[PDB]
Amino acid sequence: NPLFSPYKMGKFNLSHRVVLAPMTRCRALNNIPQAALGEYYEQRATAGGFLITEGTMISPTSAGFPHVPGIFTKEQVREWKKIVDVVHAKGAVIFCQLWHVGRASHEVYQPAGAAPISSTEKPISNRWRILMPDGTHGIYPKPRAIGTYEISQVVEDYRRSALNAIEAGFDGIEIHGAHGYLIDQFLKDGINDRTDEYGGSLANRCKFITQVVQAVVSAIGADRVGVRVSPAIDHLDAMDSNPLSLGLAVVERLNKIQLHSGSKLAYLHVTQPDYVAYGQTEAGRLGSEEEEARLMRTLRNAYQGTFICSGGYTRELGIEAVAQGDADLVSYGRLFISNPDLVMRIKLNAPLNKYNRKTFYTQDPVVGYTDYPFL
Amino acid sequence: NNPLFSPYKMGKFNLSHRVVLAPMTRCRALNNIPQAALGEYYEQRATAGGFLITEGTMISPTSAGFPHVPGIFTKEQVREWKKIVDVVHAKGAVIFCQLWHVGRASHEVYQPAGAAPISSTEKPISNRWRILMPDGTHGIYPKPRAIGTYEISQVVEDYRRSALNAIEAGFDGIEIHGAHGYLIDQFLKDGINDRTDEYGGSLANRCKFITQVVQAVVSAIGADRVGVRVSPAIDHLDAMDSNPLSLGLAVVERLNKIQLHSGSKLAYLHVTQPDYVAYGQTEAGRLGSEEEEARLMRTLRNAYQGTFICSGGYTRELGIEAVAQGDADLVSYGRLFISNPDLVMRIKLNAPLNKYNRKTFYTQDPVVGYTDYPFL
Ligand SMILES: NC(=O)C1=CN([C@@H]2O[C@H](COP(=O)(O)OP(=O)(O)OC[C@H]3O[C@@H](n4cnc5c(N)ncnc54)[C@H](OP(=O)(O)O)[C@@H]3O)[C@@H](O)[C@H]2O)CCC1
Ligand SMILES: Cc1cc2nc3c(=O)[nH]c(=O)nc-3n(C[C@H](O)[C@H](O)[C@H](O)COP(=O)(O)O)c2cc1C
Ligand SMILES: Cc1cc2nc3c(=O)[nH]c(=O)nc-3n(C[C@H](O)[C@H](O)[C@H](O)COP(=O)(O)O)c2cc1C
Repeated sequence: NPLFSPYKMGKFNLSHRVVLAPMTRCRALNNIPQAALGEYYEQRATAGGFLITEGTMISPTSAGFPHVPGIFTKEQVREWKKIVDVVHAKGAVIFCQLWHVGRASHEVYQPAGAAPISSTEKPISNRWRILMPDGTHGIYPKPRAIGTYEISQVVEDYRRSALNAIEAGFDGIEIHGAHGYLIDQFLKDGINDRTDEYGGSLANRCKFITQVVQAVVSAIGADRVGVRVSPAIDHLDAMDSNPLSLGLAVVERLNKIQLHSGSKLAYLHVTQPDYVAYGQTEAGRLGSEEEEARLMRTLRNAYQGTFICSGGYTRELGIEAVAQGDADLVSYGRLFISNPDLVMRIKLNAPLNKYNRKTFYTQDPVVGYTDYPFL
Repeated sequence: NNPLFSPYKMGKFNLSHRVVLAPMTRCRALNNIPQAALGEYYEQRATAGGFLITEGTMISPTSAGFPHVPGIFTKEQVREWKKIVDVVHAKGAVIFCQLWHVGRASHEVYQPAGAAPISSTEKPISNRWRILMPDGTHGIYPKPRAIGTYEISQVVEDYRRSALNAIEAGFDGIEIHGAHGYLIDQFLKDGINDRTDEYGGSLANRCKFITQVVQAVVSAIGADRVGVRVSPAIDHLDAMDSNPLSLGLAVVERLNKIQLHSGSKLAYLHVTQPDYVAYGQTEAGRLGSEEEEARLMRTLRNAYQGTFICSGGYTRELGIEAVAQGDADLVSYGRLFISNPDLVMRIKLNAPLNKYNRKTFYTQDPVVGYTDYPFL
C-alpha cells in the first residue's frame, strides 16, 4: 500500500501519506480556539501523520463564518498552543491554514459592520448564500475594493499570523488560496476586474498570492509554508476563463519563489471538484481526456516539490494517486469528519462511517464533532 | 427474502422482480437503424418477468445528439425493432422504448442539412460539457435555434407518431425521456428556459411542454403504456433549476391530472438522482446533502399516484433498501447492467459483478464491450 510508505515533506518525516484536509467546523466560540478543537484534532492525529487545521482568521476582517478561530491575537496563540501540544504528543505534524474570506463575508462578521474587502466591488451573486450566526442563510453584500497600501497591510496580516502560528508551536502554515476567497478573488479573471498593477494579465492577477507567499516564506522559511489553490473550482462565482493557464502561472511563481529563496515550499496543495457521480449521465464523462481535464497532473508535472492532491479521493483513488506519481500526499476532507481513525481504516480497508452535513458548522463540542465512533 | 424479488404489478404488466434495465445509449444502431447486435444485447439481459427500458430512441430527424442511436420514426426502424422485441418477449421480459429528443444537446453533424439544433432557448450548453462526435472525438455544443409554438406542436406530433410506431413494433410501452438537460428538460429548467411566451417564465408555463408531450402519447397508446422520466436536480448539460423540489412536484401534479382525466394510470414515474453530492457549499438550487437528496426523491414518490422507479448510482444494497423502505417500487441499473448481462441473477445470488469498460460505452462494435461481457 503506497499510502503507508514514508515520505519526507521537507523537514518533516511523515510515516504515511493520508493528510487531514483543512475543514471549517465553527467550534471556536468567539473566534478563540476551544478545548474541543484539541479533542477533535487529537482523535485524528497519528504518529507521523500530517494535519491541516480549519481555516484560521488572519485579522479582524478575515471572517465569513461564525465562531471560526483566529491567530491574530496573542490570546488566540495561547489557546492554539494547548491544542498544538496535544497533537504533538501523538507524534503528528500540524499546519495552521491562514484564511481570509475577502468578499465572502457579511456585515455581521465585520468590525463596526464594515463592508468586506476584496479585489473588486462586485459582490458574490445571489446564486450563493452565506451562513448567518442565527442559522439562517443571508445575502453576500457589496464589498470594498482595496488599494495598493491596504494590500500591503493584508500581506502583513498574513506575515504576522504565520509568526503567531510558529509562536503557538505549529510546524508550519498553509495559505488558503482556494474556493473563491480573498486570494482567489485576485487570481480568477471572472472576479478580478482591476486596472492597476494587480489586475489584467495573468501575471498581474498572480501578484497578490505571490506577495503573500513570499512574505510568509521570508518570515518562517519556505519549508514551513504550504500553498492551497483551486484553479478549477468555481465556488462563490470564482471561475477563470483558462484554469490551465492560471494553474501553470501559479506554479511558475511558486517555483521562482523557491529558487529565489534557495529552499522548497512545504508543498503545493491543489483541490478539485468531485465528479464521482458524473459517470451516471450520458455526457458527464465526455471531455475527460482534454488537457484541461488533466489539470491535476499538468500542475504536478510543472511543480518542483511536494504535491498534495485533494477532492473526491477515496482509499482506492488515493492509493492510485500515490503509485502513479500524481501526488505525494492525499488529503481527505469529508471522510475525516466522520472517521476519526480514518488512517487506520484506510490501512485496514475497513468500512467508513457516513458524515452528517447538518453538524458540519454547528457549535456543539461533541455532537457531530467528536462523537463519530472509532472502529 | 430479498424485497427486490417480490413480484410487482406495474399496471397490466406482471413483473417477477424489481431490477430494471435503465435506458442506456450505446450507439450500435448503425445509421440509426436497429441492428441484430441490439437483439443479442437485450436478449442477454432479459429475464422472465423482468422489465427492460431501451436506449434513447430518436423521434425525428432532428432529435439525435449521439452517433448511431436508433430511431423509431421510420417504418424501416419499426421493422428492425420488431425483431429485437420478439427476441426479448420470447424470454418473457417486458420492454419499453425510450423516446428521446436531445434538443440543443446536438451538433450540425447530427442535423438535417447541417441545421442548428432546436431548443427552447438560443443559449448553447456551456463549454463545461462536450458532445460525442461521429469520429469519437469530444466536441463543443453549438448555438441552438429557439422554436415557436407551431414548431413545438410539430415536435409533440413527432412523439405521438413515434409512440404509435413503438407499439406497432411490438413494444409493451414507451418512456418519455424528459430528464438530464435534453429537449423536454430544456423547457422545464429555469436555468435553461429563458422564454417569454406561454412556454416560459412561470412553473406552469415551463411544464406546458412535457404536459402536452405526455398527453399526446397517452391519448395515442393508452396511459398504462407510458412511462415518464425526469431529473429535477441535476448538473448535466447545465440543467439546473432554482427550485428542483417545486419543479418536480409541479410535474407530478400534471402527471396525476393526466391520469385522473384519462381514467387510468401511467406505467410509472422514473426519477434519476442528482449527478453530484454537496461538499458544504450553499448554492441556489443545489441539494445540500444525501439526506436532502433522499427526502426530495421520497417527496416526489409520495406525491405521485402510481409506480415509482428510482435510478442513479444504485447498487445491490441501495436497491434493496430502496424497495424495503418503500422509497421506490422498482430500481433501474445502468452501468452494472452494461458489464453484467445477468445482473438480475447476480443480484439475486449476491454474486460478484464484472467491472465495466467506459471506453466501449459508445463505440460501434457489435460485440466488443457490448455482448461479450461474461455470464456467471
Ligand atoms: N470487480 C470490480 O472492480 C467492479 C467495479 N465496477 C466498475 O467498473 C469500473 C471498473 O474499472 P476500474 O476498476 O479500473 O475503475 P475506473 O473505471 O478506472 O474508475 C473508478 C472510479 O473512478 C470514477 N471515475 C472514473 N473517472 C472519473 C473521473 N474523471 N472523475 C471522477 N471520478 C471518476 C469511476 O466512475 P465511471 O467509471 O466513470 O463510471 C469509477 O466510479 C469502475 O468504474 C468500477 O467502479 C463494477 C462492479 C465490479
Ligand atoms: C465542512 C467543510 C469545511 C471545509 N473547510 C475548509 C477550509 O476551511 N479551508 C479549505 O481550504 N477547504 C475547506 N474545505 C474543503 C476541504 O478542505 C476539501 O478540499 C474538500 O472537502 C475535499 O473534498 P473531500 O471531502 O472529497 O476530501 C471544507 C470542506 C468541508 C466539507
Ligand atoms: C453509457 C450510458 C448511457 C445512458 N443513456 C441514457 C439514455 O439514453 N437515456 C436516459 O434517460 N438515461 C441514460 N443514461 C442514464 C442511465 O439511464 C441511468 O440513469 C444511469 O446509468 C444511472 O445509474 P447507474 O449507476 O446504475 O449506472 C445512460 C447512462 C450511461 C452510463
